[PDB]
Amino acid sequence: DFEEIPEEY
Amino acid sequence: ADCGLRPLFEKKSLEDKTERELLESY
Amino acid sequence: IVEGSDAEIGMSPWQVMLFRKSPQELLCGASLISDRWVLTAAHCLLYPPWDKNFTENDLLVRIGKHSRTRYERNIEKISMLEKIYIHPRYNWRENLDRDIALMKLKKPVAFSDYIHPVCLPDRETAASLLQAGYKGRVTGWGNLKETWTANVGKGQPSVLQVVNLPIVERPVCKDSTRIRITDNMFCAGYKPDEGKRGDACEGDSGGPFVMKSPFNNRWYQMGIVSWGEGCDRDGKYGFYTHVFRLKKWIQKVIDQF
Ligand SMILES: N=C(N)N1CCC[C@H](C(=O)NC[C@@H]2CCCN2C(=O)[C@H](CO)NS(=O)(=O)c2ccc3ccccc3c2)C1
Repeated sequence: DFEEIPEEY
Repeated sequence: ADCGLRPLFEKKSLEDKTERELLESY
Repeated sequence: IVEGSDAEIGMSPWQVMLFRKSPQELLCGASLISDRWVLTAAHCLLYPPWDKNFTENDLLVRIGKHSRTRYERNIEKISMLEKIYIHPRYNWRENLDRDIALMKLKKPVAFSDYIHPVCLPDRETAASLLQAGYKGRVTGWGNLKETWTANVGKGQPSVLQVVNLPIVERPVCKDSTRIRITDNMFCAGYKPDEGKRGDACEGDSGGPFVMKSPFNNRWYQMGIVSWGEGCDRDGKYGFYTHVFRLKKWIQKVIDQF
């Protein structure tokens, strides 16, 4: 249950 | 900065909640 | 970790998290030694018996974190790896000897109050500090209890956990296990009748084992989380990779790549 990593990364 | 010197503690002259447990063990 | 305590903000500015891209999960812990270099355990990236093998872009490096799970924007920094360097004599086959890897970040992380490197030891420091009885500190985001079966214990923590462990004498360490110890790994933990306790556990592999130089106030990474039998078990100790013993190799990679 990890927060969504900023898709640019 | 140079390794091992923490900005929020050492560079501020503040010790953490248990570093004293370490230095004390020596 | 195990029998640990919530870390304070910026208490371990070198702590690094190893994060898997897909699925997104915590793989191991690591450490920042410079602006483009991170130190971890080799078995964190390679372990043939469990078909574990991650290439450069199978993972990310999250620096400056405190919360295990959240995305701390404006604090943490996520890097991408240019190259992974595993010790060429690393023994995954029998005892995890020389359990150490190095990772080259595509771009140098910037330093802040939450991101700062740790020091590597030198002869005089390794010599003076790595004496049994001396206490070092190990940090991580791993399980708060043994995994072994279906058991209770506050799963994983929401925040990074710190536990100050004492260094154990060699004859003791080697008598505690059937694995073949090697001068490239030390063991730390409290003995049965000492009363106190604590141990790294699953999810902390690769994590720093640091010490504070009373001769100059600098923190030095004496070890890296490698292996253990259970977690916080009586008569058992956690084994850590001997950085100093491997400092010559660490230097070759960095002074070439
Ligand atoms: N259990 C604890 N407290 N851990 C914390 C410290 C890091 C440990 C780690 O997993 N390391 C990866 C290695 C390689 C694969 C298995 N393993 C282990 O340390 C497991 C972890 O539960 N232990 S073991 O008892 O079965 C064990 C002990 C020593 C080992 C040495 C070489 C190869 C496999 C080993 C396996 C896990």
